[PDB]
Amino acid sequence: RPRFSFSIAAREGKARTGTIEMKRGVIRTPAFMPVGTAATVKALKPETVRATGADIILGNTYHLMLRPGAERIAKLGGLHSFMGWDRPILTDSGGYQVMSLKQSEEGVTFKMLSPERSIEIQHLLGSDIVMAFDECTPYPATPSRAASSMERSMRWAKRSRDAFDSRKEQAENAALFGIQQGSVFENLRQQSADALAEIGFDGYAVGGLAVGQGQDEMFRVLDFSVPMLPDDKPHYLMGVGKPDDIVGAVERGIDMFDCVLPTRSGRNGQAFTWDGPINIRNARFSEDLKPLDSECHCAVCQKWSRAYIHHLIRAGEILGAMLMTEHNIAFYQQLMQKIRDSISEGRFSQFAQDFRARYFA
Amino acid sequence: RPRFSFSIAAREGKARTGTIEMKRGVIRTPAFMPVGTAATVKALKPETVRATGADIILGNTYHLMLRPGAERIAKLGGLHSFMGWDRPILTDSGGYQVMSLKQSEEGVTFKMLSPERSIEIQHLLGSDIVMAFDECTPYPATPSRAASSMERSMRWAKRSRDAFDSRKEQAENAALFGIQQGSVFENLRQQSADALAEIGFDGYAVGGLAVGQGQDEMFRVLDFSVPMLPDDKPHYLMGVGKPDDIVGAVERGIDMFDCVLPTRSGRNGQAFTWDGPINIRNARFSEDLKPLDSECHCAVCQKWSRAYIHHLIRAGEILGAMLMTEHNIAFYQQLMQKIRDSISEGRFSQFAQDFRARYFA
Ligand SMILES: N#Cc1c[nH]c2nc(N)[nH]c(=O)c12
Ligand SMILES: N#Cc1c[nH]c2nc(N)[nH]c(=O)c12
Ligand SMILES: [Zn+2]
Ligand SMILES: [Zn+2]
Repeated sequence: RPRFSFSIAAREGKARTGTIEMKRGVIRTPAFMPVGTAATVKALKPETVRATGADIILGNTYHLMLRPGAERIAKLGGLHSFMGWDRPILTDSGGYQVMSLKQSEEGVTFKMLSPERSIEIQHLLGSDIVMAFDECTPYPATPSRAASSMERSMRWAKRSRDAFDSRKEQAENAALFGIQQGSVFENLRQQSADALAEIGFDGYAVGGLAVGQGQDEMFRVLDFSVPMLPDDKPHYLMGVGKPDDIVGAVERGIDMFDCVLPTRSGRNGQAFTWDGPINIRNARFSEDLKPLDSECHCAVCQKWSRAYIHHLIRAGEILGAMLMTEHNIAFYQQLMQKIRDSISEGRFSQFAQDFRARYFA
Repeated sequence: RPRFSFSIAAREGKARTGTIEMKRGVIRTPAFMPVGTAATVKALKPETVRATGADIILGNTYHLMLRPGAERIAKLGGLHSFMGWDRPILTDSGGYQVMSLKQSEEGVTFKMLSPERSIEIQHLLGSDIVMAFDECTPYPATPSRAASSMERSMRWAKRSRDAFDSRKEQAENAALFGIQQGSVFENLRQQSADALAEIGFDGYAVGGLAVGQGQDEMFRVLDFSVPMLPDDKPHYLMGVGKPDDIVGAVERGIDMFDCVLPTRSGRNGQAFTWDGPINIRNARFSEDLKPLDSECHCAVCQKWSRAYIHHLIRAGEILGAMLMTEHNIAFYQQLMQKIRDSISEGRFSQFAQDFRARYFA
């Protein structure tokens, strides 16, 4: 397998379906990446993660650097060996969680991260897809602040590019994605896309659209932002999102997603269904013998009832988190397969319409 | 398969190995039963429980009656269908956890349980091995109080026997075990055994020896107590225990065990090894690439290191509980297999000696 090869097999409108080939395996696109923050996709064994259909998972620079430490993981063989996931891993660069969980042109010191250290940590972890180190931009933001932040990010993008390229082992075996910023302003988004395309990356994320924008605003910004990115490279929407956001984003040209919604909200009692989300803690399920979802092919829906999972979550039992999380990730993966299949057949616009009508019924 | 058939295949000293055949399956003896308190063996899927080697699990009358309710579980198909375990289940009678978690000759009311309601709840749950309803006796206890408590228990044992026998579906499909009491006093233990043997049960537990007795005192009481029980029926030591207690108990004639040690202490960081217990949270494991135990054939030891599991537990990650608990239960089951195998070959006394020397090295 190549270091990196993205190939588009089919298109419909702005939507695309294909694959990313990497040394550690193939990623079908559009793709959903389960989030694993402390070297684990919470409450799931790696094998379970794979069984739901995931091709790739996301790991977090900020968290692992803190615990258990990047150097320590490298010493122990790298993130893949450490956690038991032998397939691709995308690592975020850290500056996102640092901002959420001392800021200068050099990077940031908190209770150090720079483009150079970020790129090195990701290397130490053995990441397959390295994210450029950026300055996330709060929402809302004034144009001047958004401009300033965007410009820094483009300078940090160039620094990321060069630190990556300097490490022969990393450059020959991993990929590097740049991140577009500019808040919701078309001109800043154009400038950022141009700057990133001039540096040149293996893939392009759309950053800064998961920090409080509602779906309408997010879509209108994607509407103009994604066509500015090179067409022949993957387009990654960071931190998005709900099933309906994912469908509308793919309709706008996005190829990759991550989100903590299905794991996090799964442990909180929220289960995804084709008929929309349900809160399994609700008393209406105490004697409901139906599976979480009527059509889901996951092991959880094959074996246990709503009523059982209701009891487990109300009791704060670990198995409840386990089963909720397995279902929800399986659901996300099945949505992704239906999007892929429907674009491959020229019926994705019909699929998106049908999905919505049911999901919001 | 019969309702109930216990057959002894081999003996060595007081030790016995054989099987219990029941409609839902075969139980190899000596047996370890994982404890599942709120319709779950904590942090494990039923299939995982089975993969470790468990033939039978224990469910709790007191807990399920409270949440989710006995009648509710019956409505939903019974405990087996509800939780996804289709093999035998032993249910405790409830009066143990009631005493630990309004006492009269009729039973007990708390913030009602009588022999009759206990036996009915266990029926509602669909239990395979029903425990008589007893009055557990605190340790230490004066002879007079122990005598009084024991006598009540024998009256409650007779009431249990008759409530069970009255329910044709239960009597034709389940088994009933009586529980010996009498604290640590040989005369009271003799009286209780005689009384239980006169009523007649399918199996005999040794109750009241897991409420603070140290191993020396527990063994001396087993020394005289187990030969008082009918030889051709299973002997069950309730709430025991550590690996070394289990070995010494089998050397004294016990056939069945339950304990929360491997699940509970597993989620707390304690891992069992043939070299004795380890606390995986200890800093000495932060970069230890060895499996939890050098010889363990469990999936956990096949796949992950001490260092990883160290990180997960320190981080309070659910996967840490999952893997710790799977290992510990697998360990207990492997101990049980080595006891069974060694008695079948007339080398159990050598095995017990060898186990100890290493375990306590
Ligand atoms: N909005 C937002 C995102 C959620 N992940 C993010 N990751 C970095 N590295 N940049 C970001 O803009 C975002
Ligand atoms: N000691 C003790 C036991 C731990 N489980 C117990 N179960 C009942 N039903 N009686 C008991 O004597 C005990
Ligand atoms: Zn499902
Ligand atoms: Zn093991």
